[PDB]
Amino acid sequence: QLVLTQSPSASASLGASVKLTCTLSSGHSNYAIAWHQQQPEKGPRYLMKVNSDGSHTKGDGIPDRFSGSSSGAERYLTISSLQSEDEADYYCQTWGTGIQVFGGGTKLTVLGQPKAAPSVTLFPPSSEELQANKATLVCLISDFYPGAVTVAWKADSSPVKAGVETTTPSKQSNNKYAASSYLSLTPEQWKSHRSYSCQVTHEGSTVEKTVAP
Amino acid sequence: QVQLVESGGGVVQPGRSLRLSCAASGFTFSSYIMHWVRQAPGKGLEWVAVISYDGSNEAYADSVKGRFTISRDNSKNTLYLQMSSLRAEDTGVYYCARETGDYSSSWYDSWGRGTLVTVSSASTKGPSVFPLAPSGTAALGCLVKDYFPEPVTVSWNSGALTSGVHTFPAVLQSSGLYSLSSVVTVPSSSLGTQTYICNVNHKPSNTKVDKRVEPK
Amino acid sequence: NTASWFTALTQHGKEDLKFPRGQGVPINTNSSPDDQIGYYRRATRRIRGGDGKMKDLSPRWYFYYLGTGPEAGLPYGANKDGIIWVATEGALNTPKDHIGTRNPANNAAIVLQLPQGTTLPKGFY
Ligand SMILES: [Zn+2]
Repeated sequence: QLVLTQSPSASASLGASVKLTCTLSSGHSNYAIAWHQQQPEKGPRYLMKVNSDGSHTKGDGIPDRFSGSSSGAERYLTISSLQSEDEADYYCQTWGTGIQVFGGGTKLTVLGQPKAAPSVTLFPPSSEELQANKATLVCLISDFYPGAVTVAWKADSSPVKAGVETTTPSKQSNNKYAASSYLSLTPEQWKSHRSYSCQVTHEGSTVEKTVAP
Repeated sequence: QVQLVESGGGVVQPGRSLRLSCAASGFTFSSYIMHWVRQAPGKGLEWVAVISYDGSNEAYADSVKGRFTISRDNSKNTLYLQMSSLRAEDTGVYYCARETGDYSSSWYDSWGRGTLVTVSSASTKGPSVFPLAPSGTAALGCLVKDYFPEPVTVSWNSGALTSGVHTFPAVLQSSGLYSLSSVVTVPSSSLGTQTYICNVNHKPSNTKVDKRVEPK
Repeated sequence: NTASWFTALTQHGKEDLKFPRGQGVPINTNSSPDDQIGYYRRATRRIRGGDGKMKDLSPRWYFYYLGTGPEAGLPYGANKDGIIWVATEGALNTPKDHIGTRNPANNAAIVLQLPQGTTLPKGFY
């Protein structure tokens, strides 16, 4: 019966501000909550306790641009001067005798970040892998924003689709995205074409790296 | 600084048992109530269990009651979760968390980094490691192929080389196995003077590989 | 005319309301600890569902101090369907005649608020 409701998503522009909402189930409109931030591929971090009178207590090291407030059964987290680092899932936590309760989490996306073109590095199969009767081409793609790419492989000039494994882009420590594409070949395939290419297209523009036996 | 370090995750067959641990440092362990929290892949946080200062009191989420226990070793600064009758829906990352010392409230003020628990019939498989030889700066790497489950740690020169290292997120292949690459960008003039070894650790399989990477 | 002094609790699952022992009595500043005992009584409204068939809505539960309201004759702890007993430590097992029920003509409902304990006993407890 003690339930926290959060909307699944929210968005606002870089440098602007956003207000996230947590709602307490009936009979608990007097409860305090805590806000937690979980950045992509990271564990959570305590942000703030919000009380029902609207007052709030930040954790240590939490910037002044994070504040909390309250009205009725609703608890708010307000983030101003939004930065890229603020993209995360935000969870509200509450508690009672014998119990500990979390909201479903709100994913925040921060619009209007600067475009950045991908850096692409293509490796041929190693001598050691070929001697094991296998061959993998490794296409590494970093430092791009936004985090959507298209990867296309070519044998000589012919598109190849089979044997391709490509990751979903994920945000890195520097707030740009990285992704990987692997092409599986037999060693004989590797040696019998003139070259193999990895083509990465991002926001219109395409680059292509090429390796040869 | 307060630190919580979870260990013991891995692959466990359904119906089997697995114990997790959390090593705490940077504060007086015995002064704080400690919690376990879990997160299935792509879902939210779910409270698991709580244990009092001295282990004399405890409580459990209904979803684990009668199957999981929580325990505490104050002399060794360690929190445990004994899991039994594991089901597929127990799969996920398990987090250690410290309850505030505030007398009147039970928010968490510190979180661990998490340990992954994989409830499945698939077997643990260690990686094969291949050098990615380099062509101002050159890029050289290590290919870490065909392992299960996540995660793998890569370091370089046993940790003494850190600047310029980028370890990429793994791909999940249609075979169900993972692969990843780690690249470090170095001065070209270093190739021939400096030895570059990547050190791969796949704890779930106790695989520990060091592969030298030399110019081609 | 009679009513609970408090607004209703909405039950969200299929299971009846449950409260930790010694909790469930709504907060009320100007109340004596002798008086912190009573029952919740379930009320269920019915409307047409999405298939046009009459269905139940989520039950609402209304608090009454012990010895007042529709079940003023029930002694504390008496088992009856749709009734949940709650009491705070130190409450007196006596009818709360002086509190009685709310006359909606003269007073709006008090927003029902429950205490918020710690997950495990801590601090002084
Ligand atoms: Zn409600």
